[PDB]
Amino acid sequence: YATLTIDEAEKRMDKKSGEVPRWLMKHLDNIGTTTTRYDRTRRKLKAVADQ
Amino acid sequence: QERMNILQNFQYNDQINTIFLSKVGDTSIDLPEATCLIQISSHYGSRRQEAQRLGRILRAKRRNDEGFNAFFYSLVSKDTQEMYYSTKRQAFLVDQGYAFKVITHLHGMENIPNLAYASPRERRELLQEVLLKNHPLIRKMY
Amino acid sequence: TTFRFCRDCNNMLYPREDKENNRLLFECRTCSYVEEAGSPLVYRHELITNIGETAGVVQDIGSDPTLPRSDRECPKCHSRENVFFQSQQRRKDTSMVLFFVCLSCSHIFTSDQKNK
Amino acid sequence: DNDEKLIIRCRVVRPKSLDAETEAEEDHMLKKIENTMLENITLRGVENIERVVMMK
Ligand SMILES: [Zn+2]
Ligand SMILES: [Zn+2]
Repeated sequence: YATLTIDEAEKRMDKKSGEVPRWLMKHLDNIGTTTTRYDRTRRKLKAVADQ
Repeated sequence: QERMNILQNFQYNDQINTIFLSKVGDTSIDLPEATCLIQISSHYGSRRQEAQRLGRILRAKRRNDEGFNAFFYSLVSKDTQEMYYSTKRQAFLVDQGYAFKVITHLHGMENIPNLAYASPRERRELLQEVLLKNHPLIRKMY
Repeated sequence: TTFRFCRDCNNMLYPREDKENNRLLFECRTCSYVEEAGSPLVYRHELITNIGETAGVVQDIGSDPTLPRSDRECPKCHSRENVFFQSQQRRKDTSMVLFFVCLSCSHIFTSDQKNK
Repeated sequence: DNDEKLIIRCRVVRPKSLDAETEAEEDHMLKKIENTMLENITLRGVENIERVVMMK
């Protein structure tokens, strides 16, 4: 389900930021950052296959 | 700060020699020395404003130079109330002694490089432009 | 509250407000597994709780010797033998009412005549 | 007061402006609001007072 990294996690779970948003990685997936391996391979596959 | 920046750009920088001012420059404020004044419009027929503007160029640096003549032009719109207002305005200056020489022809209109509103459609576009002119916790929820 | 879990990754869902229909939609935070909610309750918190006064009762409750026996009336099988114990909760302002468990049919009943 | 069910109900007022993220995290702040009525609201009496009894 497109798990994230740790460098953002330590900053989020410190008390530097406010309340953690409930749908942060849904917004990240809508942006398209740190997706699954399947979608990451599919993007390159559809980029090569269109050429 | 923008006003001061424009003022020193007028006073020291040579590629800016023309500064446009509103009624702020009419009053007693600090302005750089200048030799040429162009009066486009004015607050009706006020005799005080003419001498207030003319005193800005009376303290010119080139007064010691021989043959130096300061320039004071009053642009008026013919056959309109600019003529009436400017004739009322120049009364104090001609009582002081200054002579307002009329200029109805300028040599350079025929061969001017930049023509402003030369095309009739641009004049019309300007015309309709003028016509169209006239609880510490709930605080995070809002 | 009866939390519901996702059928894909086994994560408990969260309610989300939508303006399309204005209905309670419980969705998974991981894979967006959206489902309807069968109850409008999403959060519940009790100050005084009666849940846990009958906790720990299993099918072999009567085989333990230190639980005391009585001769009360079991209103499911009319038995003369049963075990009894007070409320296992350790609240400072709890009542001293007993709970009786029959051995023949494993029926539990209280001795609260204020409640009855 | 004479009702058999002792129910008091509360709602929070939505603003006229749009909320792109407040409605998603509304449940947590409503939990915080319930928490701040739980102990920070005094119906009657003064502070630093636990319990009063009477004697003759
Ligand atoms: Zn899921
Ligand atoms: Zn029984």
